[PDB]
Amino acid sequence: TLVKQLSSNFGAISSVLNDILSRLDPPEAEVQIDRLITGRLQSLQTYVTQQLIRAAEIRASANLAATKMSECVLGQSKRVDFCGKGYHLMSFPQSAPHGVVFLHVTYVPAQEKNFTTAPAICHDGKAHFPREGVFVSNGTHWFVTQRNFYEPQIITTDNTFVSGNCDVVIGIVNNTVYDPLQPELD
Amino acid sequence: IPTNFTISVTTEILPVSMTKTSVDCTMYICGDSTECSNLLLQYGSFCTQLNRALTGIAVEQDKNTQEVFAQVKQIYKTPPIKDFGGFNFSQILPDPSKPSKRSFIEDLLFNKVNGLTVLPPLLTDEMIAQYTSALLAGTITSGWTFGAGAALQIPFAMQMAYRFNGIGVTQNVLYENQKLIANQFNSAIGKIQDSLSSALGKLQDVVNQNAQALNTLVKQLSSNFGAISSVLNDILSRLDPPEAEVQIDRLITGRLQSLQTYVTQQLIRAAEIRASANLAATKMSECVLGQSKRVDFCGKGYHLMSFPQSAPHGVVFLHVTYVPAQEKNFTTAPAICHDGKAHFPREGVFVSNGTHWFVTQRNFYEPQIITTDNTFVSGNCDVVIGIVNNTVYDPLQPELD
Amino acid sequence: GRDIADTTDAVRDPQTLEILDITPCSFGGVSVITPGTNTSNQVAVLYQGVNCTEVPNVFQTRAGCLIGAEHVNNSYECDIPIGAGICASYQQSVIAYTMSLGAENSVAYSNNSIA
Ligand SMILES: *[C@@H]1O[C@H](CO)[C@@H](O[C@@H]2O[C@H](CO)[C@@H](O)[C@H](O)[C@H]2NC(C)=O)[C@H](O)[C@H]1NC(C)=O
Ligand SMILES: *[C@@H]1O[C@H](CO)[C@@H](O[C@@H]2O[C@H](CO)[C@@H](O)[C@H](O)[C@H]2NC(C)=O)[C@H](O)[C@H]1NC(C)=O
Ligand SMILES: *[C@@H]1O[C@H](CO)[C@@H](O[C@@H]2O[C@H](CO)[C@@H](O)[C@H](O)[C@H]2NC(C)=O)[C@H](O)[C@H]1NC(C)=O
Ligand SMILES: *[C@@H]1O[C@H](CO)[C@@H](O)[C@H](O)[C@H]1NC(C)=O
Ligand SMILES: *[C@@H]1O[C@H](CO)[C@@H](O)[C@H](O)[C@H]1NC(C)=O
Ligand SMILES: *[C@@H]1O[C@H](CO)[C@@H](O)[C@H](O)[C@H]1NC(C)=O
Ligand SMILES: *[C@@H]1O[C@H](CO)[C@@H](O)[C@H](O)[C@H]1NC(C)=O
Ligand SMILES: *[C@@H]1O[C@H](CO)[C@@H](O)[C@H](O)[C@H]1NC(C)=O
Ligand SMILES: *[C@@H]1O[C@H](CO)[C@@H](O)[C@H](O)[C@H]1NC(C)=O
Ligand SMILES: *[C@@H]1O[C@H](CO)[C@@H](O)[C@H](O)[C@H]1NC(C)=O
Ligand SMILES: *[C@@H]1O[C@H](CO)[C@@H](O)[C@H](O)[C@H]1NC(C)=O
Ligand SMILES: *[C@@H]1O[C@H](CO)[C@@H](O)[C@H](O)[C@H]1NC(C)=O
Ligand SMILES: *[C@@H]1O[C@H](CO)[C@@H](O)[C@H](O)[C@H]1NC(C)=O
Ligand SMILES: *[C@@H]1O[C@H](CO)[C@@H](O)[C@H](O)[C@H]1NC(C)=O
Repeated sequence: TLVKQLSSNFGAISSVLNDILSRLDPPEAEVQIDRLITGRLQSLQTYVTQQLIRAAEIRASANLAATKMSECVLGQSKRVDFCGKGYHLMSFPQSAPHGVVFLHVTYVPAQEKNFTTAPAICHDGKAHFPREGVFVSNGTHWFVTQRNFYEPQIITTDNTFVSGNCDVVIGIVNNTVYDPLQPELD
Repeated sequence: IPTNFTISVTTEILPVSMTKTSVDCTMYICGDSTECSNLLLQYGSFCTQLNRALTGIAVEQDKNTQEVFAQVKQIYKTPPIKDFGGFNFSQILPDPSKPSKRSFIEDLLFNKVNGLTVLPPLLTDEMIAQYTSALLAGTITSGWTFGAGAALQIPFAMQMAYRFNGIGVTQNVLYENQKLIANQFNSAIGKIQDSLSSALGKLQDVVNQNAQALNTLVKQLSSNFGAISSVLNDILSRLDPPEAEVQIDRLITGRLQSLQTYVTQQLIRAAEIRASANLAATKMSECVLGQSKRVDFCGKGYHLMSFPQSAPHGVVFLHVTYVPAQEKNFTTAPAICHDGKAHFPREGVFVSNGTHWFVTQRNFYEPQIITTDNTFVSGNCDVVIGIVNNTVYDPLQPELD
Repeated sequence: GRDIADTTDAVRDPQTLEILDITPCSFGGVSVITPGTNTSNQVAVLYQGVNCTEVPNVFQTRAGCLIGAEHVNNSYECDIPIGAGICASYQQSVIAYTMSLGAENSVAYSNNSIA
């Protein structure tokens, strides 16, 4: 567009300086030269302004790309939906013409299942809470498993901690907690 | 050490998009005259260039809205039974009685705020309300699991226990204070409801700026710019073409300058609107679909969860945070010296009430007896600066004896 | 007479002395909705902001008058955006519909169950 704007009159009699010079005397010629100069100056200024406005957006995109290089490639990020979709594991950069490509590796769970759950287990007038995980039941028995993957385990005093009585907690369920020290003692 | 807590709910308002306007370059400068159009055809591609800039600005607003509000794969519905453990979500959940499914707070928010053409948005207000309702129902029913894949159900109290764990407080603190926490949340939501009906200035500023720019553009059509008159029909009726051209040229120059100034300032405004929309999309991803550890990003305090509500040309976030209260003085030590060896706390701090020594968690006062189960040994008592003398209990010995 | 922008909104007739309001004639843009050139050579035309009567299947939207597309009362995912919740697709002729936000799902929430 900038190059093509060089064939416009902008009100003058011609778009060629040499034709204006040949077909007119100097005092009248300068009047047309001024019109051409004004038009071409306006075209240049428009080009420069739009170039600045575009460079600002390019800078913002480059800043985002630099932050992503710092936080997805040189570390593991906990920011949600910043480094791919899912639970971020690691990223690999690639170089593209005037750009960069990030390959994000994430962890997606699958194949979920129904379970029954309780907040605490009441045993011997004491309330037990899971140290790290959740209480689940398959219908007849109770286990404790980690939250993001199903691996049931027997409820003992090594998976739980005691805090208070059974009267306060809403939804406490009766069950048994196995003490590993007693069988070895006896 | 704090001995009590407070539940705080606060609001944040972010503009997302603005009005989509278009101007025909030829109609503004000339109107319906052929002579002016023929004279204007000698200036190049200014009119084509100005129309394309405005078209790009208009197209960007739909992307702005889509990036913020379309973040759920499916439209989740809340269950008919509202058994959420004592927590009450009614001013933020939709009501079918209103013809639009906007919630109460959304209704309060919506009640407050020549070649010219205004274009309608691609998404209507009902669709945006449906997006917000789907996000909020997903958050209530499945926690943060629907952000990273399929929605997995969980009771709300257990989700709040997970969120208390996420800020360094144990689960029994939540489970032994559930009614008080529910009451505090309900009171805070009610306070927001009262404060809104009795704010949204950032959304009105954009409307005022756009309207004022359009008014200036329209009013600049009554300037002579050196011609005998500002009305083109009078010039064409009173003068012959050779004498009319010298005035029409001045009118064309002035009107071109006016349109170019308007378009440039419109582009500069659109850039800022885009930056604000990007920030809003980041907040939607990180505060509503997860729990953020960044300080002062989602509210003021320790972030628990956030709820989005749609506003006219904007979005409102309600941030729920944890604020400790009612602190108390204690005396502390780095380690304990017992049997010539130094003990350190596993996940707590040693405190003293003046006569006895206990171990407690850092964000809540809950003293306990110092045993070998909650401490670990490293070295001897000579190296540490500030170690104190005390006894450490061994649970196995009394049971064995 | 003059408006806020100082234009001749109203005039008085000289011969009979009556006041006649002056309102501009209709104008607007013209947009063409097309599939690929390989796919077909038929198009739909949208007159933006123009009532359908003023135009010299006809379907009226909030964006304007749509000519050449039949309205179907089903909902699909958006293909070509028209505006105000209306999209267009080629399914053979061009059809216009109301876009759907997505599939509807109800989570099996309970105070006892976990997944
Ligand atoms: C819940 O899990 C428990 C533990 O695996 C199941 O109990 C076992 O069931 C198998 C199946 O016949 C028996 O061979 C084992 O002897 C059982 N173990 C014990 C300790 O009794 C139980 O059947 C599961 N419940 C359901 C409904 O599937
Ligand atoms: C922690 O703070 C809460 C809220 O201030 C206290 O609960 C209130 O306590 C007062 C004083 O007994 C009662 O009159 C109120 O009815 C309680 N509830 C509310 C909603 O105000 C709570 O007692 C504090 N905890 C401790 C240990 O003092
Ligand atoms: C500091 O904590 C100790 C331990 O709880 C307090 O000592 C107890 O005081 C109560 C009466 O106030 C007695 O019934 C307990 O038997 C005491 N416990 C022991 C182990 O002796 C003590 O009062 C607290 N305050 C101060 C100032 O020492
Ligand atoms: C959990 O049980 C509900 C009961 O209707 C069922 O619809 C849902 O699919 C189950 N979740 C699974 C199988 O992951
Ligand atoms: C679930 O709700 C039922 C019905 O109100 C109630 O009987 C039961 O105790 C509740 N369980 C929990 C864990 O809240
Ligand atoms: C648990 O056991 C206690 C006594 O052992 C009893 O009072 C209580 O009702 C039991 N809980 C349930 C849910 O049956
Ligand atoms: C929630 O609060 C409203 C008052 O704002 C009340 O009318 C409603 O009954 C409450 N919800 C429940 C389940 O009681
Ligand atoms: C703690 O000690 C400081 C300094 O003596 C005193 O100002 C303050 O009132 C005391 N109590 C609390 C709760 O900070
Ligand atoms: C704290 O500083 C005082 C000096 O005022 C000193 O006597 C004391 O030993 C210091 N505390 C410890 C644990 O060293
Ligand atoms: C702590 O006990 C040891 C061993 O009895 C003793 O040598 C040391 O002086 C005691 N510390 C203080 C501050 O008295
Ligand atoms: C002439 O104009 C006057 C207005 O001054 C009007 O009252 C009258 O009817 C007109 N006569 C004719 C014949 O048009
Ligand atoms: C037009 O569509 C056909 C689909 O059958 C495709 O094969 C063809 O490549 C398309 N045209 C061009 C130029 O790609
Ligand atoms: C078109 O004109 C009819 C007749 O007055 C009117 O009912 C209709 O509302 C108009 N169209 C629009 C979009 O307003
Ligand atoms: C539009 O809805 C009406 C409802 O009566 C129905 O009869 C009509 O078939 C629908 N349109 C199409 C194209 O099916």
